[PDB]
Amino acid sequence: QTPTGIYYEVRGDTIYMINVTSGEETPIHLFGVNWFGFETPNHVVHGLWKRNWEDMLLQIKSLGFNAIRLPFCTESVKPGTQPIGIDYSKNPDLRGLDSLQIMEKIIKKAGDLGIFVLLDYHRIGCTHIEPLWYTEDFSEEDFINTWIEVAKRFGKYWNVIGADLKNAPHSVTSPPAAYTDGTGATWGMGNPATDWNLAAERIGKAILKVAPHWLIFVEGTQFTNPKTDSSYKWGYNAWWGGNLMAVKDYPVNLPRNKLVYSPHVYGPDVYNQPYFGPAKGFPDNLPDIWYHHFGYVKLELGYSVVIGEFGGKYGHGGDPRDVIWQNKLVDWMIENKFCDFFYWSWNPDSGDTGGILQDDWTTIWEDKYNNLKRLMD
Ligand SMILES: OC[C@H]1O[C@@H](O[C@H]2[C@H](O)[C@@H](O)[C@H](O[C@H]3[C@H](O)[C@@H](O)[C@H](O[C@H]4[C@H](O)[C@@H](O)[C@H](O)O[C@@H]4CO)O[C@@H]3CO)O[C@@H]2CO)[C@H](O)[C@@H](O)[C@@H]1O
Repeated sequence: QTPTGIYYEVRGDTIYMINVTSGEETPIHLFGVNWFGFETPNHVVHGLWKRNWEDMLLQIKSLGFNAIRLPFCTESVKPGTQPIGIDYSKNPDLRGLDSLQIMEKIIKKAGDLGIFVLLDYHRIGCTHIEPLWYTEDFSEEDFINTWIEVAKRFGKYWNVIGADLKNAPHSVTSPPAAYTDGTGATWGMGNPATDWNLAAERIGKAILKVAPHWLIFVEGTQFTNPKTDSSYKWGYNAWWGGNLMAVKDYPVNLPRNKLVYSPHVYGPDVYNQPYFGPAKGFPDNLPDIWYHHFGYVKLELGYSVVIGEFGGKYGHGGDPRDVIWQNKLVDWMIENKFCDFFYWSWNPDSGDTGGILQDDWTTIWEDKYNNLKRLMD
């Protein structure tokens, strides 16, 4: 049942932490941030050139977050990979430690602060997000074996809630072709080699044999099947990791009490979506978009839905409509009780979204955070 004494599960659409010994069951909310970098060529969370890593965790906790999503790539989780770009005068206790050991230090420290950690297999290599959970050089069995090894090691950390199986499944070509061409993820198409709903079952079973106490977070795709995507006017305009419209007819075949649907959703700073034009109904059009793409999965079907990524520059050097977009989304999440989330990102160095921290890696965008804060209250 569990190597830690803690078992995570979903009841209703709420995530529970169970102390299996005492029998105590606590419902948890995930007020989370993404702290990225283990999936990049640095092979470490970013900003350790400007900050101490512990100081960073303390500051995250001081802002009322109690959860971190930790993106990783294959390399960062194999021993002996060496981190690049760390100021060791600021980080003495990180000297002579590899990308895996830092990852472990960060999680144990987070746990010390009651912070939950979601492990995210973000990239297969360490440069970009592939549309599928395999490449020419890295097979699905290789991907599954990496997850098995991640799960054997990090399953011993009480505060690790589970596995975001693959960051942002998506297409690298357009429909109708994208559905049959074998280069991008699908859902409900039929082909188990591209259909993310079927691959998430395989990879998830594999993880649950070794970390039975974990949760399996399954993102949306970008396109699913033409019948599903055609069912809604904005069916062809979902985010990578964002399209959960096929959950109703093609549910992932996994234990309901272990599964979390985890959509990405973004504003005009990531992509100039047609429904972001006031002409196409922005911003009042947004509740119904979100509903159709992923909101109905919780609100109609009652599964647990955790928004794994959302964010934007909040009018700081980007599209000013992002302020309206972030306000409207928080309003909607509060009204509809989506209280579990990971903001993208803690890091200021996300080129299209910036982060909670400003470019100085020290100070927060007060207004962006203030708006986010309403969800924590
Ligand atoms: O990892 C560090 C890296 O992160 C970047 O932040 C990305 C996230 O890593 C990622 O999970 C997510 O990816 C975006 C992606 O960057 C966009 O190109 C893509 O745009 C899609 C859109 O989704 C579709 O609807 C549209 O049809 O096609 C476009 C592509 O043309 O959207 C996905 C998410 O849906 O979100 C983060 C923000 O982009 C930082 O930007 C980078 O600087 C960091 O190095």
